[PDB]
Amino acid sequence: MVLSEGEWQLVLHVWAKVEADVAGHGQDTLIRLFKSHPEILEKFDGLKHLKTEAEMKASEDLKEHGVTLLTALGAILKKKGHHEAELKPLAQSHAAKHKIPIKHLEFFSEAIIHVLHSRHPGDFGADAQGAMNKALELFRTDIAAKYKELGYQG
Ligand code: HEM
Repeated sequence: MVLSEGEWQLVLHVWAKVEADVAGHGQDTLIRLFKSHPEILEKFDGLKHLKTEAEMKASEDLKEHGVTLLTALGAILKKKGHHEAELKPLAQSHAAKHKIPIKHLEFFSEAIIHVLHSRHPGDFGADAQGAMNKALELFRTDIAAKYKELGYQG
């Protein structure tokens, strides 16, 4: 699967809205993800004690995790599929002690898509929704192949 130049443009146009406030988008995304999938919070050794939305919003560690995640994802998206160099260390990091199943990356993808619908509907119409679905699917497909190269089936 590939994305066209037009699909990439839609993806990066809505991503520019995320970049206007990376930390806030990261908090919204992670809080949504952890409420929807408490098992995923267990994969973050330093965050797993957090329970209430106010406590999660107060956590500097959670905020930093959201910035790390979204900054790395933005760099990957701006590679427009030519992301082998970025995905290889990311696969390794996610295949250390806490293996991150592909399904958790899919749940993450659902969370960021929800945040985009909620925050930026004017820049997240039908065509942009389709393109973002495909961009995150491509990321997950290619990560899965890099997992396998390292001996992790995902
Ligand atoms: C459900 C989703 C995810 C979980 C549970 C998760 C979990 C983790 C964990 C446990 C590590 C630590 C490895 C270590 O301790 O050395 C890590 C590292 C990292 N992850 Fe994720 N991750 C997720 C999604 C993502 C995504 C989507 C991205 C970017 C596209 C990302 C970017 C990074 C980066 C850059 C690092 C290395 C920097 C650091 O250690 O803070 N993560 N992740």
